[PDB]
This record gives sequence, structure tokens and C-alpha cells, in this order.
Amino acid sequence: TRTAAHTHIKGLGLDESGVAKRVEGGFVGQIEAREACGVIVDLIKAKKMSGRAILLAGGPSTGKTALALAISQELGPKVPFCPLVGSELYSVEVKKTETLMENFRRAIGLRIKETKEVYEGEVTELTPEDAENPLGGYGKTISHVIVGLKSAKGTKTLRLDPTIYESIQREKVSIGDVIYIEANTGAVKRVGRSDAYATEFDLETEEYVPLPKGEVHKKKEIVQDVTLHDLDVANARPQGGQDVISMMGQLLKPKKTEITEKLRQEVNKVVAKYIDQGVAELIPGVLFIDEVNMLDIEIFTYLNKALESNIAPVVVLASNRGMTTVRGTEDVISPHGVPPDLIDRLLIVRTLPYDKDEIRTIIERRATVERLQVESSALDLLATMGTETSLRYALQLLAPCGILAQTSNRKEIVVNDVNEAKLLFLDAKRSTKI
Amino acid sequence: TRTAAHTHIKGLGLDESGVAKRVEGGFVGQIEAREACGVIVDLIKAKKMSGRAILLAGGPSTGKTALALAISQELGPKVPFCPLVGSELYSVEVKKTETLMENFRRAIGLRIKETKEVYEGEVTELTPEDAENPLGGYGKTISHVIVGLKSAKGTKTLRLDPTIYESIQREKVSIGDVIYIEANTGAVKRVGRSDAYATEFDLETEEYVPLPKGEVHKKKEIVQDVTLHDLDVANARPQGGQDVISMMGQLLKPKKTEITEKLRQEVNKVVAKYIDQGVAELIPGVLFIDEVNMLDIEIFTYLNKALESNIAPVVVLASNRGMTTVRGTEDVISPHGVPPDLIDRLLIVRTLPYDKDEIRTIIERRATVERLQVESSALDLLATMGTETSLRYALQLLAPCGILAQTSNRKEIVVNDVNEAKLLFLDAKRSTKILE
Amino acid sequence: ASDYKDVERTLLKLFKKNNQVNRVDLDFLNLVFTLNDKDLTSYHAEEISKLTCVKNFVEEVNKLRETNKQLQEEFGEASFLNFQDANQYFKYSNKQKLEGTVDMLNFLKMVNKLRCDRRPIFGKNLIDLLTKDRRVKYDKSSII
Amino acid sequence: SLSLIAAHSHITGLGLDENLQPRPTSEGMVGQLQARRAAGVILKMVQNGTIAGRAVLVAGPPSTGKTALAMGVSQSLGKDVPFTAIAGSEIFSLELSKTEALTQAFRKSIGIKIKEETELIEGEVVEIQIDRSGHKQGKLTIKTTDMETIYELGNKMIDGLTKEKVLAGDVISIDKASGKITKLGRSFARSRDYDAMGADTRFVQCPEGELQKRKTVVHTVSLHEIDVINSRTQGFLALFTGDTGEIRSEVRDQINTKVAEWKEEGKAEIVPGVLFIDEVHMLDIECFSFINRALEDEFAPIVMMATNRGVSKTRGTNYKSPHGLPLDLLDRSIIITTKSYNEQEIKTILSIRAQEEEVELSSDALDLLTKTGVETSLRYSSNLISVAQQIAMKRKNNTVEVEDVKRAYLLFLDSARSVKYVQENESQYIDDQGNVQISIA
Amino acid sequence: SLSLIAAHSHITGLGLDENLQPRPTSEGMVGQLQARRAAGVILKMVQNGTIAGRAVLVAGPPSTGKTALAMGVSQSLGKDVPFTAIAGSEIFSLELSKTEALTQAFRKSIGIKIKEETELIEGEVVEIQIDRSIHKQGKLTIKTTDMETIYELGNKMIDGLTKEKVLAGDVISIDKASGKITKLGRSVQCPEGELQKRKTVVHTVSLHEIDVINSRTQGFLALFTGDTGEIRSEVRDQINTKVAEWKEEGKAEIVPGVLFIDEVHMLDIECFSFINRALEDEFAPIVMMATNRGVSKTRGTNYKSPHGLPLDLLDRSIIITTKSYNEQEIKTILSIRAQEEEVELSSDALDLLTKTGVETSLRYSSNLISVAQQIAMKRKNNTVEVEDVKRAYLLFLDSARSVKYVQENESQYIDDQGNVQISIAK
Ligand SMILES: Nc1ncnc2c1ncn2[C@@H]1O[C@H](COP(=O)(O)OP(=O)(O)OP(O)(O)=S)[C@@H](O)[C@H]1O
Ligand SMILES: Nc1ncnc2c1ncn2[C@@H]1O[C@H](COP(=O)(O)OP(=O)(O)O)[C@@H](O)[C@H]1O
Ligand SMILES: Nc1ncnc2c1ncn2[C@@H]1O[C@H](COP(=O)(O)OP(=O)(O)O)[C@@H](O)[C@H]1O
Ligand SMILES: Nc1ncnc2c1ncn2[C@@H]1O[C@H](COP(=O)(O)OP(=O)(O)O)[C@@H](O)[C@H]1O
Ligand SMILES: [Mg+2]
Ligand SMILES: [Mg+2]
Ligand SMILES: [Mg+2]
Ligand SMILES: [Mg+2]
Repeated sequence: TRTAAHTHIKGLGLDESGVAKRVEGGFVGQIEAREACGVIVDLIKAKKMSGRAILLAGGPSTGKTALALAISQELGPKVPFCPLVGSELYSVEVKKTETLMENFRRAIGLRIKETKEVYEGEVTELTPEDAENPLGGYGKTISHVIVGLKSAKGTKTLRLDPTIYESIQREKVSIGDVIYIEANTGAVKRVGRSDAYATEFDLETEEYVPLPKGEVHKKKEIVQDVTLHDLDVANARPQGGQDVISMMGQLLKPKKTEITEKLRQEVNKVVAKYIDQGVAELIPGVLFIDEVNMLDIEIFTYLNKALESNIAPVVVLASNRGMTTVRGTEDVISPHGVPPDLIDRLLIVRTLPYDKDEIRTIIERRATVERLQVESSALDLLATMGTETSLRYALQLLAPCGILAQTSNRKEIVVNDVNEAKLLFLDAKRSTKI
Repeated sequence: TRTAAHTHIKGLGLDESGVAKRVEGGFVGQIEAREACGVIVDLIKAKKMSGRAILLAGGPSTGKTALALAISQELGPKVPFCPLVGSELYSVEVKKTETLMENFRRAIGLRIKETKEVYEGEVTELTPEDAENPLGGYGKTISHVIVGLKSAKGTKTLRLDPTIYESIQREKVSIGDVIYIEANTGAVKRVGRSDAYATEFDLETEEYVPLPKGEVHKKKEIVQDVTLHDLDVANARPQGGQDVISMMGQLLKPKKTEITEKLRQEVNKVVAKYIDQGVAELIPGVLFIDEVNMLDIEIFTYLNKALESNIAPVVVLASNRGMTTVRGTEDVISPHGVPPDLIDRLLIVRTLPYDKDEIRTIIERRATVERLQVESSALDLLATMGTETSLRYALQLLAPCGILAQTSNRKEIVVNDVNEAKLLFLDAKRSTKILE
Repeated sequence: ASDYKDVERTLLKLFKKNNQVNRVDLDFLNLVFTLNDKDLTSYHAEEISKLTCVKNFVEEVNKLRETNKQLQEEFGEASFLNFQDANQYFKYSNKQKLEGTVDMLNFLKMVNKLRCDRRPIFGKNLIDLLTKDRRVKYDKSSII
Repeated sequence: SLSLIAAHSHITGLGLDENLQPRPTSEGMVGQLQARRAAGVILKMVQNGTIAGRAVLVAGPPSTGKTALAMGVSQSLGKDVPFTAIAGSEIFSLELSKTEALTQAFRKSIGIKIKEETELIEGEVVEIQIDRSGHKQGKLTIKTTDMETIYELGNKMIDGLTKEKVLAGDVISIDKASGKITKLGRSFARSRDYDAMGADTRFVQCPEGELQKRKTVVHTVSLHEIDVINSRTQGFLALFTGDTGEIRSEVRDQINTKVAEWKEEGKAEIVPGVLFIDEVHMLDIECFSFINRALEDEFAPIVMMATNRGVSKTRGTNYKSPHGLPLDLLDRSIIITTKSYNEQEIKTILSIRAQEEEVELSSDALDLLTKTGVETSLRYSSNLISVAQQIAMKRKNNTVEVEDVKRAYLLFLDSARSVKYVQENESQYIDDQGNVQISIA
Repeated sequence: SLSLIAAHSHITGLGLDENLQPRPTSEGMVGQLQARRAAGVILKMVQNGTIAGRAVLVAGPPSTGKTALAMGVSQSLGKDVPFTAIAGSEIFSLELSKTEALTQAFRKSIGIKIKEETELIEGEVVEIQIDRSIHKQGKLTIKTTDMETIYELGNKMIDGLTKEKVLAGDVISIDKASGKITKLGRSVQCPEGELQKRKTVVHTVSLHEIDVINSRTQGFLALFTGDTGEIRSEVRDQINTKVAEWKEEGKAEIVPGVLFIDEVHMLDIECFSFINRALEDEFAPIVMMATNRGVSKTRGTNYKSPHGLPLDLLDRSIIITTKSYNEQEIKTILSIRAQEEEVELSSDALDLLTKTGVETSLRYSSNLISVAQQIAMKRKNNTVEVEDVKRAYLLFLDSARSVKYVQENESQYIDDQGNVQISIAK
């Protein structure tokens, strides 16, 4: 129901073993940029390279942010995408380099696939079977503990090992309780009483949970997604409890800190171990730094060093500048805002300006997205203004025209509404004249 | 008593009709400025308007601070008046905007009254009682406690909740100790030991205190004047709690924090409710910012927004420079060093320089208030010196003249004493000449 | 700093005498409300505010006051003169006792009104609801 | 709300008709018909709630109704729709980065209406009977004004009752989901039993109606509040202290996902609001570059911006800009302009201000004030009104007249006369070079 | 107070007579007749205490005696009166605003004397008898020079004595009110009279100390740790009003003092703007400011000023000007320095030192005395002769000769442009 500025960008709209369609996925025009973004997306999906930089170079209202969002949508929500504005790097709690590194490691992702066998159901029988003692001594010995669990369309009896008695005592389970016992670990966990005994007492503090469905023996595959930043922060943070370190952590507000290279290397080592064990897979991801012109020279030098890291994501930068001095420098005039050292390490994609027909098609598709109806003459006038002042000016002017039409009890936008909005809301040029 | 620079200023010195006398209230001259300040004082006493601002514009040594302090004296000690200078806003713990806002709410006083009932006296009995049946309660099953307090006018036997008994035990109260119970909150305080048992032991560490006067059960109405900023600070950094975390936080330094607008809104809600109920009354004060030139353009821009609030005191500003570039800006030459947008929200009260007669009268009054006797000839010499260099130079040269006269065992300052003071202590122009 | 403890004790003792006398308990008047979010709930606070017992206090005060009016009608011209009769002194003592209990009820009513008005800005139920870890349980938690 | 008569205290809202046609004077606003139409269109855009992240710039000469228009928009929006009004200089902090301050401002402008369902039993316990050896068993009685029922208590319920130390005459509430017991207070019958009462004790009536009740309650919480609560373990204190720090980006992403899940499940509703930045020209180029991308979000609010500078220098850059703002931000912003008032509009504004300040002006005094306003400034006459009222009251006259306004004009100067006096006596006031002649003779 | 020899150790006072006329050489000060007369006027104003918020500027050329004058004023002012001496570079802190630092400096120089009357028993302990509950029964005996009596203890006194574990035969001190126990060695010393004495103890504190004490739960540690923080202004107002009330009651007296800023030419315009108003209010001490630069640009401003200070502050100050010394005064100052440093100079050695000081600098000749003494000691000679001073001159260079050497060999040093010729060849 909400309508941001890129709700209609569903993807790049390419075809397999082909090129960009003229209009598909909410994109009109920009064939070369869409094809380049497609090959970059293929490279990212290959998941075999690190520190690959592409720069989205073009003027305002040329589709750069739309292209970045299309890359994000094409890769899917599983690949970690980290939108960012260059202004965000300038923190007050830590240095710029630390923030850049944190974003870098936030772009890398990890997927953990674990299969677990579990028996679940209401406890019905609890009987230990006596057996002969190997050491004699006239003592009473147990060789197994028998637990009977009943489920929806299922029930079974288990001859578990004698060790279960400790977990049963610790979890203070009873007959009528529904429990959760791991097949290979031997631990147990009770989630509550069965709903069948909710009537036995009028009041009871414990929560009665519905009887679990299916067979008692269930095999489940749990997938969890984490980022290297998440692991680093979790390892750099106290557990949280009654110990004294957590108490002083409660007293002193947790500020960002320079996470040392030792902790990061430990995280990398454990991740590599579990990846080799076959439980985890690595996803590179994308780090999108919009308005790269805002970055200072120190951040650019650290990008130069960090792009060479053996584990780094694909960095997409966007700049609407021409020959401008690099921030933090007095006489370094470089193409776009990026200093020449970083430009040598990246690949540039151009975003062309639009024609009248492209502007008109964009306007009509946006109007369709906003659930608005426009007359042909009104659409032609809107496109004329878009080519006269700005595309974004008309795209934004769509909504006030709709409001004016609705106030006039009309379900369609007409040239009168367009002119009324034009007089009410001035553009940058007409206001500068005023 | 100590004699500061503005001790002689006792008031604006106006008539009932608003006209300003030539010499009254320690002031000499400045008729128009004094009348304008009197109208402003009436406006403050009206207590109807918020965000009104005036700016005292004039040259150095003209009386801007004198007029501000006269306004403060005329309003009285029951109305807030927070002095400031432009440099004090630049803190290192919080943004300058937060400091300005805290100063704004430090000048909106609130008078809140609360009726409190206290039981005080010397403990004579303490007889805890259990329930009539053991099954009545849990564990100890402690019922009410009976305490007997003694005062100068008699004794009273009180029936207390078991919570008060627990408090009594916590405070370690025995028979004979003078105690203090607040029925408003249930708090028990141990004043000390009665003077009656002072000589029970010849060596004992006990703060012996006399028996309380009046009745044991005295009801008193307590009235306090608190600013809104006091409530904001109380909410931001509450002193409650006896946990380890609470005490550790108490030991920490009280760094200023950006108190959110939500807390201010909630404080305003509760204060409005109490004002409606009649419990509290609002006293808009005055905020005085001397040397407004030192504020940055950001501070002025935030002042534009602050002055439009529903609760804002009467800010009085002083500037002693004209056609000066505003701090934090490269090109904006402004009338008084104050941005034009803020000037449009201001009323400028121009203060004018003095002539020889006014300077002479000022020196006379300053010598009188300093407990110094000055000869007419030396006083004319001082007046000529002051009109030659500055009024403040003479006003500060008065004291060394008195010391020099005393060193010669003279009751009054003679012209020779003033000449010797000139020789010993120079002025700015003469120091510049001698260093050149 | 050990040598400075005596100075600290002297200064604190000097300041406490003025501090204690003319202060208003801001906690009692609900002017401080930042601790209430920790131990109070929104609906419980509003229910207690709705369930206040001011009416019972007012009706009991009026009942005692009309009983006192009847007693004054029976007694006649009340006076505080030195007592020479058991009846007169007993009736005067009853009058003063009834006035005292009326005052006690009034003060208790005001205290109860101020105590039941306490409310939290965010109830602990709201904090728990906004902090709850969605629908995640240990059933699908990753052991790794 | 606790308030005094302020600059914008007379604006109840935009004086718009049903067709968004402004009235010549209504709800405390005069003139600015085109600007008021545009403001009403923006207001309806906000009310519809579908369009997200729109930048509006309010431009015009000083003292022309920009902040007045913003106040009117806020009043028309009313409560239940957030409206965060901040200054340009407020975002500069020693604790938060500029981007973090802008993010918190943006999140404050979006409110979440969350529903929580609670089932409770409330009543005054009449009798409690507990038997204990093995596990304990007991029966309990709770009454209302029109109901009474005896319940049987489990072992854990008995343990909770004992740890709460509940006695007869207590009004308690139990959540049947968790069994937690909260003591509301004591009955009135137990008030006489003591002379002094503890801090915990409270006297409450017996609840009415059915013993077991189902109720849903709606809470209005901003996105920023959810982020602060879910950041630390005691963030709700930072919601008041302001010591929140730079909240983690992952926390904000988690909160966005959680709000989306709630909205899909229908227990949370989004009420977008208006972020108003006063004097946007005090912002930096970094802030504007952040704002450009911030508006391109599904949760982004509608941003109103008020500026008066023309071709001025953007802060943080070495070049001039059409409004003091970079061209990229102006591209994605629709501009609402204001126009200087004529004599009649100034007269009506002064009359409205006089009515708000309960000052009874005369016709000749009103004409003199209007002439001073058109000659010098509107705010100058508006401020002179109250000073003239005080002068007239000092003259033991209940109505203001020409003499009072003349005296107020003489006592209190304006910008022009102050500039004239400072220029005529340049030698006695400190200059840029610092030279000043304190001496007179 | 054991310490080594400084550069101002010889100045034990301002050297004035009853009529405030300074003697040619007294209390370690030589010359500067008018400066010392004015300093005596300032000292009398400080001692009177009836004048507040006066600023005196001590201006003049370097090596003329500004810091020496301040030290003489401080010594003649004596103890029992605050004297805070801070350099202008100490204001700039990362934890305190410059205005807050200046405020704390201002409050540090106003002292408050509080008298506390305590009842304490002092004597030589003899016997202690403590018994179990029959809560506790206890008797202690204290012997003095003329009395020997037993005291019947109570519960808390018994607990305190057990906590201290006082032995027998050792001098002990017990306070009746506070209950503090101060141990002393066995009776060199002995009890001197009555068992229970009535002696008052006076505590000297400053307004800043009271502010910091009330700032936190245990704020008095911050007076040593330095983590005071910007104190709330309401707390300072409370301290001020309570000090006024105490002075009215007569239970505490105020001792105004002197604040000395040695290098005011480093403070910025904000600091001066703050000082202008801080001087006006009551409880403002007397501020002494020392500057040397003739006309310079005030820090934080782009314009020159008559002393590096804004004209507003100079209007509020009276200026004491110091004049350069001549040959005889240099000779006697060097003689005083040599006497302080325990160096026996010869007549010709002293004359050579005087001519060197007149030609180059007084400080340079002052520093050469100790080096000359060490040179002579290497020759196993007691008195410092001319040749020792000549060798000291040859081994150690002054500013002018060093500048001449640098100018004549500008290639081998690093210049402002960052160029140097390290290579000895070419
Ligand atoms: N090829 C395109 N097809 C459809 N819509 C487009 C296309 N290019 C841009 N748009 C839309 O035009 C609007 C502005 O374009 P954006 O790409 O968001 O801005 P931009 O071109 O990156 O310029 P900057 O750098 O942000 S100032 C957005 O609503 C886009 O969705
Ligand atoms: N009208 C007046 N009557 C008497 N004394 C005055 C008057 N105006 C100023 N003074 C004295 O002159 C001195 C300078 O006043 P002040 O207001 O501090 O200077 P400025 O006006 O530059 O701020 C003060 O000590 C004050 O006592
Ligand atoms: N159209 C209007 N109707 C009513 N009052 C107005 C109107 N325009 C301006 N005002 C009043 O004029 C005063 C100036 O405010 P404003 O115009 O917002 O200043 P600025 O635009 O310079 O920020 C305000 O108090 C406002 O109430
Ligand atoms: N009048 C004096 N009497 C005695 N010694 C002096 C005198 N003036 C200066 N000195 C000595 O000269 C040395 C340097 O003086 P100093 O205080 O640094 O002056 P300044 O600060 O103006 O340079 C000090 O060690 C001091 O002992
Ligand atoms: Mg973009
Ligand atoms: Mg002044
Ligand atoms: Mg405005
Ligand atoms: Mg020096």
C-alpha cells in the first residue's frame, strides 16, 4: 500500500542467454547498464571472487539507485545486500576505517544448515527395567529407562539409555508433560503440559500447550543466516548475566569499539572449520555506497587496502559528479569524486539520459503503480514538463494532481489538474527565478 | 560587607506612574532605558506572554548589566533570573542547543505546595503483636505494632503497619530514641537519642537531641519553588534504588545528556494537571545572556525556534558592538552582531553614554557605598579622569586611593592620593603608549 | 583523601539541616515517573486509577459529620472552659475525637488519590511485547 | 497543554473549505491563499497515507507565514499523527553523528499502533484455604460486585500466592496465560485498622462486572522508540535521558522486519507523519546527501522544509545554491512559496494577535500599528502591541490608544532605527577590528 | 615541605615597610620600586577583604619580575588565604569547558573557614575490661598527669574499641560526638591535664571544594582525581546562598583570595568574555594577569589588541608596569641567586657574570652559576673563579650566539620549507 520511489523496480528484466528487454521489470531504457548489472550479478552468484568494484556513473535522474536496487532484487533476499550512503561513515564513536570495515563484514554472509532428529510427545510411561549387575553387590541396577510418547496419529515407546535420568530430574518432567528430547545429544526439554489436563485444575500458573502433530520421531532441517559482523559483535560482547563484567556493562553504555584483528581472525578460523565440516556455506554479498563523492581521502585509501582483502564483498559505488575535487584534498581533481587510485581498481558503467518517449513511459508506469488514472493529453503535458524541468519533478507531481482530482470528485487526472498543480507547486528553476 | 561592582544598584527607581526619577535606586540618568525596563518588568509580572525578547544595545560602560540586575532586583527573589554569558553555552558534554534549552527551562519557576503529616517524638514502647490465629498469615504472621511517642505536650500511642515495623527495625530504633515518621510516605528517620538518657553512660557515641516541641502529630504545609529544569533533571537521573547497580551509578559523574522532548512533554503534562488542580502555580522568570556577540549562528538559529515555544521566559540580551560579522559566518555583517532574523523578533532598548555630571554623581555614589570619604577637589579630578579615559577606570581607582590615604593615616582621599594612584596604576591607553 | 573525610562530614552535616526542612517530595506527588516503567503495567495502572475509593472516603466523612451535627444539636453551646462535669467533658472529648477522625479520613483520601494516580509512560507489558523474540523458540534454535 | 500566549498561539489550522479552498480568514490564518491550498494538498497527501518519502520546501521572504503554515499543518493533522518539528542546528551533536540524528528524527515521525490482547481476572479475595502435608492443595474465593466463584489452586499457584503474601480484602489481578499475580490494592474496610500506612498500601474498590474479562488495548509507539527499547537491555531509560548512542544498523533492519511481520498479521498499523525541519539552510552537505537517500524508503515520512535565503552558500561547500540547498535535493522537492502581505492582511493579523493577547485596541491605534508594520515589519508591531498594553495599563486606562503606541514606538526601537544610531556613533561601539572609544571627552 | 631549589626560592616577600614603601633590597626582592608599591596596595586590598572583583594586569618586558612579583605577593599574603596560580594553557581541557574551568579556578580562590567544636578525651590507657552479655558490660581506665578514673562504656563504644583493638599503655584519643579513635604511641610525649578537653578545630575549604563535595555521592574524591565535571549551576547557587546565610549566622567566615593567571595571552576571546562578567559578581576574587607581548592578535580573533586582550577587559583592569633592570640591580640579583644556590663567587667572577647578563640576558647569567660551580668542582676548587665562568660560557650557548650560528650555517638545519643538506660534501 505504501509507495516509495523504487517500488516498481522488480528486477533488471533480462532474458536467459539474451539481452535487456526494452520494457520489463519496471525498467525503461538503459539497456547497456542493465546488461552490465546482469553480468555483475552473474559474477556475484558465482561466489568465487572478492573485492570487485563497479561504479555507477551518470547524471541525476539516470537510474543509478534503481540499478543498485535491481541488482539487490535479482540476487534475492538470501544474498546480504547492505545499502549505505557515504555520509554515514563519519561516526562519532569510532574512526571511519572501523565503520567501513564493519560494513564490509556486514556484507559477507553465512548460511548454516543443520539437520536434527527429535522425539516429541506427551509422556505416558516412565519405567526403568532392572538388569543383572556386572559388579554384583546386591544393588538395584537399571539398564534402560522406558519413555512412552503419544502424538497426533502416532505413539511409540523408547528404550533409552540409563543416562536420561539426570535430564529427567533436571527438567522435572512428569506424566502428562510433553517433552523435547534430542536423538543424538540425550538432553530433554519440557514445553508444557498437555491440553487434555487443562480442566483438572481451575487455576494453574504453567502454560498448557497443544499436543504436537505428526509422528513422535521428526527430522527437521533448520537454516539460519548470519553475517561476519554479527559473529564479531557477539564475540566482542559479554554474555549478559549476574557476573560482574555484565554488571559494569550495564552501568557503562556500550559504545562502538575497534574490534581487533585477533577476534576477526578467530571468527574466520571457526567459520572455515565449520565450512569444511560441511555445515556452512559462504555468501559474498554486495556493499552499495551511494554518493561516494562524500567520502574523504582517508576512507578512499582504506578502500584501496580493503579491496585487496582475501574475503571482501562486491562494492557498488554511485556518483553524479564530473570533474570535482576529492574531499579532504586541495588540488586532486579526479573523474567523478573518486581519486585516481581507486578508479584504476574499478569498472565504470554509464547511465544515459532519457528521451521524451522514455520519460512518458516511466511516468505512465509510475502512475499505474500509484493506482492513478491519467488522460492521454494530461500524460503528454506531464512528459513535456518532465523533459522541460526534470523527470523526478513530474514523478512527484503525479500525487498532488491525484489529490486535486479526488477533491473535484473526479476519478481521472485531467490537464486542468496538472496545470493547477503546476501553479501551486513550483520547481527549482521557477523558484530560483522568484 | 563586600562591595561588588553592582552593589549600589538597588532597583530601577521609578514612580507609581512609571516615570523614572533623575537619581533614585542607585541609578543616575538613563531615563528612557529605565522606563523601558520598567515596562518590561510589568510585562514579566503580568505572566501572560511567552518568548518575548529584548536586547540592550549600547557602548561599553553604559549600564546594560546594571539594567539587567535592576530588573532582577525589581522582580524579587521569588521569580527566576538565570544569568548567562555567551561563552558558557559552549559545553563539552552536550551540544550547545541542549545547554540553551536547559537554561530556558531553568528560568520557568514553579511553586508547588504539599501538605505533610509527621509523627515525631521519643519512643517509649514497642510491642509487636501476632495474629489471633496462627493460620491467619504466613511465616512470622506479624500483625500491627504499637509504638508510644512522647513530645513536649504529651504522649500518643500509635498503631502501625508491619511495613513501618520493618522500617523501625532497619533504622535500629530502640526505646528512648527520638524518631520521625512521615505519614505521607511511611518513612522512619532516627533523629538521635533523647537528652533524658544523656548521662546513662559516661562514654558513648550517640548524637543526643532534645525532645521535639509541639504535639507528637503535627500537620504542616510545605511550599517550595522549583524550576521545570529541576523536574527534568529528577526524571533523567533519579536517585531512587538501593541495588548495586543503583549505587554504582550514583558514584558515576553526572554528565549532561540530551534530555528528549518526550520527557519535557510529560513534565509539562503533569505540571499542567497540578496547576489546574491548584496544587502548583507558574512563575515565568527571566533569562539574561550577556555578551550575546559570542553566540554562534547555530545558537541564534535555535533561538529562533525556542522563542516560538508555548513555555519560554523573557530573554534579555546585551550587546556592546555594532556592525560586526556574526560568529560562525563569513559574510553576514549584522547590526549588533546579532543575526537579522533574531533582530526581527527583538525589541532594542538603546542605552546612551554619560556626561560629566552623571559620571561625577556615579563616582559620588560609589564612594559612599564603599565607606570612603572623598574630597570635592579630588572628586572633580576623578570625574575629569573618568571623562578622559573611562568611568570604570575611575570607579576601580577609588579603592587604591583609599588604601593610599589610609597608609598616610588620612580619613579622606586627597588629590595627592589620586595622583599617586595614577602614577602607580596605569590605564589601557597609557600602557599602550608605554609599550610602543 | 582519607584526611579529607572529616571535612566532608562537617560540610554534609552543615548542608543537611537546611536541605531537609523546606523540600517537597517529588516522588510522592508523581512528578518523578521514570521508575514506574520497570514495575508497573499500563492496564493495571489505569484500572487502579479507575478503581479509586474517593467516594467511600467522602461518604464516610459526611456520615461522621452529620453524626457530629446531631451531637452538637444535642449538646448545645460548646465551650472549652475548665471541666466540672463528667457529661460535659465526655461530650467535648467525643466531639474532638470525631473531628480528629474526620481529618484523618480526609488526609488518607488525599494520600490514596496521589498514590493511585501513579502511571508508567511505557508499561512493562509494552516493553516485554516490543522486546519479545518474535515466535522463535529453542525448538528451531541452532546448536552450532 | 501547559502554555502561554506565544507567537503562533492563534492558529487552529488551515482555514480550508471542503474543496480545499481557503477562506479569506479562518482558524486563525489570513491570506496566503495559494500557499494554504498547497499546504492543504500536502496535508491530504499525508492523511491518505499511501505516498511515502516526499520532500516539501517552503520558501519566501522572512515573516511571511512559513512557520505559521507549518503550525497550521500540524494543528490540522492533530493527535494520532506524529509531527516532529526540529531546527536545523539541532542535529549537530557531540554524541550522535549527523546521519544518526537524521535517522532518529525520521523514525520519530512514523508511529506504530500496536494491539496487545490481555485476558485477566480481577476481584477481592474473600477467603483463602490452603492445605499442605507431598504437594499442597487449596481453594480460593474471589468476588466482584455482581459475581462470586470458588477456584481450585495448583501447587505453583499456591507458591505464587504465598510469595505474594496475599490476605483477605486484597484486590488482585491474575493473567491466566502465565498465572502471575499482581496486587492492585486493599479494600476500604481495612482502612480504619491503622494510623499510618506503608508506601505500598493502596485502597481500591471491588471491580464490577464479570470476573474474567477479555480486552484489547492500542499503544502508539514510534519506530525510534522500538529501536531504542530493543537496542540495550534498559533502552526505555534512554528514551528519556537521550543517552541512546548510535543504534546498530542491524537493529534497525530487525525492527523494520518485525514491524512488517506485525503489519501482515494485522496487529500493528502504520501512521505516517510529518518531519518539519526549521531553517534547513543550517544543515551540511553530508546531511543533505543523507536526506536524498533517506526519502527513498517505504517507511520514510513526508518532510517539510522551511528556508528564507535565496542564492546563498551551502554549509560545508564552497559554492552558492538556489536556496542554500544542493540541486540534487531541490530536484526531489516540490516548492511551496509565500508572498508578502498587503496593508489589509497586516491589519487583520494585528487584530487577531490583539484578540489572542486580550488587548482592546482602538481604531486609530490599529491604523498606526498597521502603518508601522508596513513601514518597518510585522513582528515589530506585533511585539509593540503588548508593550503598548502595559503602558496603557500603567496609565490606569483599560484601552490602548495612539499615545500609548507612540510611547512604545519611542521607547523600543526597531532594526532600522538601531542601524541608524549605530552608524551615527560608530566610534563608541566595538567594530570588527575591535577598536572602541570608551572615553567621551 | 622538602623540595629542591627553584628559580623563585629566594623571594620570601614583597619587602615593604609600614608605609608600603619598598626597601631597595629586602625579603629577596631587588628594585622594581613602583611595581612593588602597587603590589603592596593590591596586597592591602586583599587583606582588607571589602573589595571584590578587581583585575590587575602585570605587564612588561620579559625577565623583568612579573612572576617574581606574583610570588612575592603570594608569600607576603601568607598561608590561611587562598592563592591559585594557573597557567593560561591549563584551561583547555577535554573534560571541562573553558568557562567551567575558569569558574572552578575562580571558586578555588575564595576560602571558607568553618569552626567545629568537638569534645575529645585524651589520655594514657591503663586497663580495659569487656564482658559478654549478662548487651555488653565494659569499663576502661584512662590515666593522665593528674587523674586516673574508670569509664562505663556502652554498646557502640565497646564495638568501636574492639574494631580498633586498642592495647594498653598506649596514648589514645576518643571523640565523644563523632566516636572516632586516633591511636598514638606509648607516653617524648605524655598526657598534659584534664581527661575531657574542649578545643575547637577549624576547617579551611574553598567554594569549589563545597561544590564538588555536594556534586556527587562521594564527590570529594574528585578534588584529587580531577573528574569533577561541569557542575550544575543550581548547586553553585545553593552553595552561594548557604554561604551568605552562614556568614549572617556567624558560624563561618569567608577569606577572599588571589587568582593568578600567568600567561593570559593564551586564553581565547570566550575566556575573556566570561571573565568580564565573572569579575562583576560577588565572591569574585582578585585576578592577577601577567602578559609580556606589546600588541598581538587575541586568540580566537583576527585583530590586534593593546596587550593581546580585548578592550572590554582592559577597561576593567588596572595595569602595573615593570621596567628593565640595570647593571647594579643585575649584580645584586645574581648575588642573591648565588647565595641561594650555595655558590661562593669571586668579585671578578660576579662582575663578569653581571656584564654577561647585561649584554645577553639575566636568566642566562643566573643559569651559569651552577654550571660554573660544577666546572670548579671538577678542578677541586671551592670558589668559582673567572676561568670557570669563561669555560661555562664557551660550553653553553645563549640565544643570540645560537641564532648567529644557525644563520651562518642555514644549510645544515631544517628550514621552514623542509630543506636540509645532510651531505657534508657538495
Ligand atoms: N530506467 C528507468 N526505468 C524506470 N524508472 C526509472 C528508470 N531510471 C530511473 N527511474 C526512476 O526515476 C526516479 C529517479 O531515479 P533514481 O535512479 O532513483 O535516481 P538517480 O538516477 O540515481 O539519481 P541520483 O544519483 O539518486 S540524484 C526513481 O523513482 C526511479 O525508480
Ligand atoms: N545609570 C547608572 N547609574 C549608576 N551607575 C551606573 C549606571 N550605569 C552604569 N553604572 C556603573 O558602571 C559600571 C558598568 O556597568 P555595566 O552595565 O557592567 O557595563 P556595561 O553597560 O558595559 O555592561 C557598573 O559598575 C555600574 O555600577
Ligand atoms: N497568513 C497568516 N495568518 C495568520 N498569521 C500569520 C500569517 N502569516 C504570518 N502570520 C504570523 O506572523 C508571525 C511571523 O511568523 P512567520 O511568518 O512564520 O515567520 P517566518 O516566516 O519568518 O519564520 C507569526 O507569529 C504568525 O502567527
Ligand atoms: N625584583 C626581583 N628581585 C629578585 N629576583 C628577581 C626580580 N625580578 C626577577 N628576578 C629573578 O629573575 C628570574 C626570572 O624572572 P621571571 O619571574 O621569569 O620574570 P618574567 O616572568 O617577567 O620573565 C626569577 O628566577 C627571579 O628570581
Ligand atoms: Mg541516488
Ligand atoms: Mg556588563
Ligand atoms: Mg520560521
Ligand atoms: Mg613569567
